[PDB]
Amino acid sequence: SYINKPGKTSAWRVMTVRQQVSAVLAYGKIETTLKKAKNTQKRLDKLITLAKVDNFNNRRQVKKWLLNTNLFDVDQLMDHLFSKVAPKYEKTPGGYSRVLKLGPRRGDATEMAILQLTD
Amino acid sequence: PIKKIISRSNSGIHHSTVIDYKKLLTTNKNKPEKSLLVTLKKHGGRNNQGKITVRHQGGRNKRKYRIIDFKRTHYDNIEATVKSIEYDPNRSCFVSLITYANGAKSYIISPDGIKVGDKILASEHPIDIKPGFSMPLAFIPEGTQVHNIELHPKGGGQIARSAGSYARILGQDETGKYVILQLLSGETRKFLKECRATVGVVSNLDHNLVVIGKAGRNRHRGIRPTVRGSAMNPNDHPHGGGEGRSPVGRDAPRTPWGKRHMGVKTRNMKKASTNLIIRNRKGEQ
Amino acid sequence: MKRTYQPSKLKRAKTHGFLARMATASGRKVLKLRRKKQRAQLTVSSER
Amino acid sequence: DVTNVLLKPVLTEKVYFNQMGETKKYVFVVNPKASKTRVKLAFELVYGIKPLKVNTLIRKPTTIRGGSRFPGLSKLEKLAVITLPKGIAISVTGE
RNA sequence: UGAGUAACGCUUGGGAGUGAGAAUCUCCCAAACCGAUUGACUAAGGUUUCCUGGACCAGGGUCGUCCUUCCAGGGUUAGUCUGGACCUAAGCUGAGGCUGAAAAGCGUAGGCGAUGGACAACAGGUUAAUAUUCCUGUACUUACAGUUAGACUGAUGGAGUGACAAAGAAGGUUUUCCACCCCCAUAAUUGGAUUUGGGGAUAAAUCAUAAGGUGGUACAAUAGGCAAAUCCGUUGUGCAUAACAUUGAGUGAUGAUGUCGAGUGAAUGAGUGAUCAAGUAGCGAAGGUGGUAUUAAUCAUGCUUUCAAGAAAAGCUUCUAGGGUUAAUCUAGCUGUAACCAGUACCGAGAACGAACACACGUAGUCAAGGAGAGGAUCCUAAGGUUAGCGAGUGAACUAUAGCCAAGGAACUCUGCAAAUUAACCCCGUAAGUUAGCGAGAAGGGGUGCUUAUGUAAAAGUAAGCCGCAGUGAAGAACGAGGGGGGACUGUUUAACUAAAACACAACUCUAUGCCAAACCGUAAGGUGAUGUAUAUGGGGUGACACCUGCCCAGUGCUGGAAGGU
RNA sequence: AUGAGCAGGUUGAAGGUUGAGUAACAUCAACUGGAGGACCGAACCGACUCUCGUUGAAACGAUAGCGGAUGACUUGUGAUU
Ligand SMILES: [Mg+2]
Ligand SMILES: [Mg+2]
Ligand SMILES: [Mg+2]
Ligand SMILES: [Mg+2]
Ligand SMILES: [Mg+2]
Ligand SMILES: [Mg+2]
Ligand SMILES: [Mg+2]
Ligand SMILES: [Mg+2]
Ligand SMILES: [Mg+2]
Ligand SMILES: [Mg+2]
Ligand SMILES: [Mg+2]
Ligand SMILES: [Mg+2]
Ligand SMILES: [Mg+2]
Ligand SMILES: [Mg+2]
Ligand SMILES: [Mg+2]
Ligand SMILES: [Mg+2]
Ligand SMILES: [Mg+2]
Ligand SMILES: [Mg+2]
Ligand SMILES: [Mg+2]
Ligand SMILES: [Mg+2]
Ligand SMILES: [Mg+2]
Ligand SMILES: [Mg+2]
Ligand SMILES: [Mg+2]
Ligand SMILES: [Mg+2]
Ligand SMILES: [Mg+2]
Ligand SMILES: [Mg+2]
Ligand SMILES: [Mg+2]
Ligand SMILES: [Mg+2]
Ligand SMILES: [Mg+2]
Ligand SMILES: [Mg+2]
Ligand SMILES: [Mg+2]
Ligand SMILES: [Mg+2]
Ligand SMILES: [Mg+2]
Ligand SMILES: [Mg+2]
Ligand SMILES: [Mg+2]
Ligand SMILES: [Mg+2]
Ligand SMILES: [Mg+2]
Ligand SMILES: [Mg+2]
Ligand SMILES: [Mg+2]
Ligand SMILES: [Mg+2]
Ligand SMILES: [Mg+2]
Ligand SMILES: [Mg+2]
Ligand SMILES: [Mg+2]
Ligand SMILES: [Mg+2]
Ligand SMILES: [Mg+2]
Ligand SMILES: [Mg+2]
Ligand SMILES: [Mg+2]
Ligand SMILES: [Mg+2]
Ligand SMILES: [Mg+2]
Ligand SMILES: [Mg+2]
Ligand SMILES: [Mg+2]
Ligand SMILES: [Mg+2]
Ligand SMILES: [Mg+2]
Ligand SMILES: [Mg+2]
Ligand SMILES: [Mg+2]
Repeated sequence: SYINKPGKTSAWRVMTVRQQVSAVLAYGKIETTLKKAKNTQKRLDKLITLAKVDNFNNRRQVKKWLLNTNLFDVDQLMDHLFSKVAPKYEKTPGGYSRVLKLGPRRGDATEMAILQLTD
Repeated sequence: PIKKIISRSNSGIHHSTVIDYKKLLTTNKNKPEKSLLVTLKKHGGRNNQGKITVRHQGGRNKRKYRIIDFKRTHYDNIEATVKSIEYDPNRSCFVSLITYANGAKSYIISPDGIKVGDKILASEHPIDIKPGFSMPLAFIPEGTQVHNIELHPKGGGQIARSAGSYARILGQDETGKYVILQLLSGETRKFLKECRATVGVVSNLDHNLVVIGKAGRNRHRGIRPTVRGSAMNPNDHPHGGGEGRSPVGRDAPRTPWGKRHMGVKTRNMKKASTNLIIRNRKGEQ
Repeated sequence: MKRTYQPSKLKRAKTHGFLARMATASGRKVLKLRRKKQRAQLTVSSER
Repeated sequence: DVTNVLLKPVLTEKVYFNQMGETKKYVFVVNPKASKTRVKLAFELVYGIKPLKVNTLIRKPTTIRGGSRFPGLSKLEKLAVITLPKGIAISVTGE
């Protein structure tokens, strides 16, 4: 069998995590598959804890992950993260995000999951 | 004369040779006279039924026929002047654009040895023994070269029209007609007294020594590949079949259509022209 | 690949058309037989 | 002359778009065998105002009610677009 | 039954909304591929598949509120575009006529037949769907009538032009491009910012000017051009660094107080709001200077060389014939009238065509962006376009595709099959043999990055310095040597198991053929050979080039032969 | 029969001009010229090899290599056996 689809490549996986983490930082909730939420959670927590010092080095580190969204750009997401979201989690020992399971999809029966910022 | 071609293309080696066309032709350019120019339709070796009739013919380049005055009888008693020796793609011999005194133009088969400005004149009296002059065969002294011989009286030139072709006069007959003509291939014929012919040898005497160097040149000339009979199937040719390279196998070689064809004579002896032949390249009659 | 049938509005009409069939005795006989079978599409002319 | 080459006027969005703004353009359906000159003569003999120019459309027949138990073809239409001069606008109904 | 098994035929995430129901529908933001193409214009074909609204019987390899599916309505505008009313090529038809048991075959005059020739329109705007067609602006062409002025008008016929091959290289002018300048928006909290990004346009037609290109110019005689000729052809004379005739890309002025234009950007109304409305209507600045040792287009149906010697007719010009003379016709101007028929939608193809399939196949031509690059190669993107019409998991055996593999390096195997090495540019160097052309990119080696300076029109290069394990740092680029067999070579061949030593090829030889030629298609007419003429044609065999080709005429075949026998 | 197509880059024949040379030829050197069934290599044409597929995506293809690529070339339309 040949002329197969490109597939879930490593580059595709990193881009998927980038898109979901940018969206979850912009809006605050993501309705995805459970196995994708359980992988985006790691990057979400890592970004939030590194964005707690608000130095230019940390901006350069975060910019390798953030992507443009509808509600914010790549530069206004920076202001939202470093001034609104991250300062809230200033003394929380990890676990800023929660993943909970919704029902199965009508056309796939895969287990959905909502990823949210735990206040 | 001939001139060699040095290809220096490193795909095989071919010592190709071509006619010079520089010291033999007046102008190297191709400027035929428009008036006497009709286009030729390539039959491709196919008859009116569309079926291949003469094999190995097809694929020549586009040509335009130049009207040639083989009869040379309309403008008799009128002096003509050669203006240019040109190349005719439909015949091996060069053609001369001659002009008559009244201003008419025509194309004739160019005799060898004539140059631009040589006067020509045809009629039915002695005239003069000059190259290109066309007179009836009765008044030509025996021994001179003659070409463009006319078979049927009042007709056009039919014999000795190719490049370097000529015929010799060998006296007369006691009948009062049928002047003797020794032609090429060592054949002796009896041509009628009133028959008209032109003296001189046809030009382009070195057309024998031209050497083709490539398949493409012969293909462009209008010759298709000829397949030998030994390579054929047992159908479509008598010399086919076999298991490996096989000999003729039969008692004699055969045509594709199955006749002996080898050494057998294929002339219809019950012809009115048989009595006018003295020798047939081998013996009497 | 180049398949056998390459459609052409002219070749079809000039080969199997009504005028082509009505030019020889064989074509007239074919048309007579098709009338006997009462074919709605007598020739390729009546495409629509 | 006989005036059987003016079958039916037609009113669509395109027709009403043209039928406003100084010069009016009236679209009728005509005999498919009729020519432009016959159309101008018919308008002369039945309306009275010389057309400025005439344009013609041929709409090919096509299959209709496809998949229905008995399918049927369309009817051949020739459309004519008459345009009267500036400032004149006659009514298609009412004579 | 196999069996709820194989398969579902190359493309992701999220937010909002509709809906009874959404991974699949709509919008938005990204993301990933195409970008000498999955982009845009059309020929052929397809024949309504095009636009709007509605529906989810059936079809869509899943789903579906959605579809190239179904229902209802609507959509294709020409004096100038593509073809007829114009002309012919191959070829077809073909009154008479020829040939033939019949049907029919051949064929003359005529008539058809484009893939060719001749012929008058460009720019912008507009609808959901059409636009050199509708609208605006500015033009052109052909007919008919009246009129004014001038002129003798001159074809169904003659002549000229139309009218032409392949390859190659120079010029002229516009360009591409470069530099400057003008105009618009921008001034940036992540360390420094004194900048960053974008645009700089106008056609057909009319008038004037045209770089040049092509070919000698007038006068006089004529017996030739199915009659005639003042035209053509031919022959003389004069002048011929030029004149005369014809043609000609470009330039300037009107066309243009117009149009387009980067950008700016509503109102009105829908809606709960945002948003739509729409980034729509409207507004809309600059709209230029110089160079070029870089580019492509045109002049160009121009020029040179070579042999394989390179369409016809219409049309245009001209000539008399023939018709006028108290006229007709033509030319130029003005006024008015008219310009017919068919096509015009959409697709033009990893979903509309040919392949039965929304099939990894095939299908003429035209436009061709930037960086590096010889390049339309290669990598990444621009204008633009798509979401490969089943998904989500897991990362067992096993399979396909890739990547890598320490030491050895063909020990593997029928065989180095396959894979691997080399690869671009520049600088050195290059043997045996040879038909002196080649071998040859032989073999074998070296350098490539960045900065400064010198070099140039630009370079290339040169000198010094710096960094890395590595510098055409990634993509795309030949592995080589030696001996032998066959075929000289370039080529052709068994569509779909054999591409080869087979076929062909240039060359050699034999044989037949004197023209109503031999040979060949048919039954014959007719035709090919050939509008050719022994330096030509047909057939058999061999297959560059070099050296050779020996003996046998008993049998067979072929040619000739006196008589004699049958 | 009538049209169209072959990105780009190399090699540098015949011939001609000039000079030396020859009693005059021959010959040699420089320049010009741009030929080749020439060379490398895209579109284009073809199909030599491995693997995959063999109830296929496909009643003959896919990926990776491969041969020709100005000519005995390729191809569109029309006619014909
Ligand atoms: Mg990658
Ligand atoms: Mg002619
Ligand atoms: Mg032959
Ligand atoms: Mg021959
Ligand atoms: Mg065989
Ligand atoms: Mg036999
Ligand atoms: Mg045999
Ligand atoms: Mg044997
Ligand atoms: Mg129309
Ligand atoms: Mg069963
Ligand atoms: Mg079952
Ligand atoms: Mg089982
Ligand atoms: Mg299983
Ligand atoms: Mg499965
Ligand atoms: Mg699929
Ligand atoms: Mg998918
Ligand atoms: Mg890309
Ligand atoms: Mg396309
Ligand atoms: Mg339909
Ligand atoms: Mg639609
Ligand atoms: Mg709908
Ligand atoms: Mg379904
Ligand atoms: Mg118009
Ligand atoms: Mg016609
Ligand atoms: Mg045409
Ligand atoms: Mg459209
Ligand atoms: Mg800063
Ligand atoms: Mg006369
Ligand atoms: Mg269209
Ligand atoms: Mg395709
Ligand atoms: Mg199809
Ligand atoms: Mg598909
Ligand atoms: Mg195409
Ligand atoms: Mg490019
Ligand atoms: Mg590419
Ligand atoms: Mg490695
Ligand atoms: Mg490694
Ligand atoms: Mg190893
Ligand atoms: Mg080793
Ligand atoms: Mg071994
Ligand atoms: Mg072993
Ligand atoms: Mg190999
Ligand atoms: Mg070697
Ligand atoms: Mg040996
Ligand atoms: Mg070979
Ligand atoms: Mg070969
Ligand atoms: Mg085969
Ligand atoms: Mg094969
Ligand atoms: Mg005969
Ligand atoms: Mg003939
Ligand atoms: Mg042989
Ligand atoms: Mg041999
Ligand atoms: Mg004997
Ligand atoms: Mg005998
Ligand atoms: Mg070649």
